[PDB]
Amino acid sequence: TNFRTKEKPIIVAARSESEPVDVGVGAPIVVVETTGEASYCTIELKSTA
Amino acid sequence: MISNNAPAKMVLNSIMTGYTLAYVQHSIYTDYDVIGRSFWLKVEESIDRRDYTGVDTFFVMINNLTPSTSYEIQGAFYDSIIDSELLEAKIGINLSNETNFRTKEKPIIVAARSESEPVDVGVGAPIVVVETTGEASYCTIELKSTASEDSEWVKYYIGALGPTIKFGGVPVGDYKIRISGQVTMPDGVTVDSSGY
Amino acid sequence: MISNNAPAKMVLNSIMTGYTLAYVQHSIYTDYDVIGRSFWLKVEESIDR
Repeated sequence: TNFRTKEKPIIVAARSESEPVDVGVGAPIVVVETTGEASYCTIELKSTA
Repeated sequence: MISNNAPAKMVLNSIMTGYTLAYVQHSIYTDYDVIGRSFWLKVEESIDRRDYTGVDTFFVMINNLTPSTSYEIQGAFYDSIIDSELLEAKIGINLSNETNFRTKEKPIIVAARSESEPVDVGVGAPIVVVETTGEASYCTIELKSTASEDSEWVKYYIGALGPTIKFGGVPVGDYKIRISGQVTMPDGVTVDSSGY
Repeated sequence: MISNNAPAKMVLNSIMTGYTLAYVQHSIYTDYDVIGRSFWLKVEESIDR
């Protein structure tokens, strides 16, 4: 029998974009492109400041 | 006489129902002469006889089931001596107790709308509120813009299925909405879908 | 001779693959003299027993 192991989810591309609202600036939303295999993923961020 | 007693009364351990595929668990067997397994699924009045020679697995897979439909199931184990004619006659076998169940409902979009909270300074981000009914382990919802026919079904919410669905981030415009259901059988490798 | 026939052909019921751990399901056994289970995983050319 032939099979294949799961792929580790890795961060391919990531960016944050805020929708331009007429009155001010909308809340930014981080858009991340990832590849891999996982039942569920946990993403954490650490400030570099 | 040859010690070919009737097989011991088989009891359905557990059953899982999906859209068209279903998980059925059956008890163990002890007679050495038993070589095959037979099952009787009764919908409305007619009964379908599904037979499987494999006995090494404590569970069987059932397909070709109409979603959102109730069924009655029976099963039995047959030896080499008992033929198929007696199987239709159901003579000389220990029939399992009849069990009733129902297939899962395909998640469909009942009502859908998008509302933006009115903030004092400007207009808040709109949130799409969708009313849906059906059964699914988790649901994936994609939207395709109607302004351009080349628009793709952009992902907007993936998660558990619920009658009340709220999500934002949708740009202002005209779009189509479609839903897809997904159910995974306890093996974790077999997954049932309700389509789009 | 001693009725030590070869064990019945074992069929892999189901297999699940992860990152490094994997689930493998195997069929039942009937011979009384069988005492152990062996497996052969072949990656590329080499096979691990």
